[PDB]
Amino acid sequence: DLMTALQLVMKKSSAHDGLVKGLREAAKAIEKHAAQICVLAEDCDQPDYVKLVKALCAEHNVHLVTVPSAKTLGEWAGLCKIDSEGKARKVVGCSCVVVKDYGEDSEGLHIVQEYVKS
RNA sequence: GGCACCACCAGGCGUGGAGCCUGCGGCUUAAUUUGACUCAACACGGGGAAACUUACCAGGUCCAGACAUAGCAAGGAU
Ligand SMILES: [K+]
Ligand SMILES: [K+]
Ligand SMILES: [Mg+2]
Ligand SMILES: [Mg+2]
Ligand SMILES: [Mg+2]
Ligand SMILES: [Mg+2]
Repeated sequence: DLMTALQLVMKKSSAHDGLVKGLREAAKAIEKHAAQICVLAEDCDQPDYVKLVKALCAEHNVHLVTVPSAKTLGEWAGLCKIDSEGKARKVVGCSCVVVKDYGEDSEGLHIVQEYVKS
């Protein structure tokens, strides 16, 4: 009902557009004062990656959600083809999905917004 | 046996001779793009081309290769 189940709000955000995926863009999505959430994937090897993104998110004030399995981070962020119902997706691995603008369908967003508050 | 000035007769104006214009052949050319050769090809392609036309020659670009499949890929395909 929270955290993991809140991939749906980001489904709606991807539908309505607003997922600024990837670090190169993540940063830009931040400094452009348009970042709202910043799911991350601890699977990333390069420590400077996580240090730098946390530094940028600390510079502004938006949010940081951690989630494991960067492959699943690619899955949630649309970094894949829907394929069949079983979804044999050749998934691309993501490590930052800035929800610039954010899906405006609300719902779980409010609940994750609570987790966002804390 | 007929018919017809795209035949002749009686003629008129001509062309064929000259200069030039233009089309065709040939030659030359990097290419001198090419179709058409008795009437029924040859100022014909409505073709009087500076560029475009343009099909030719010498070069330079670009993809305006949908779609399907498989890969590469947000630590970036492009
Ligand atoms: K004459
Ligand atoms: K003629
Ligand atoms: Mg006569
Ligand atoms: Mg003459
Ligand atoms: Mg020309
Ligand atoms: Mg030319």
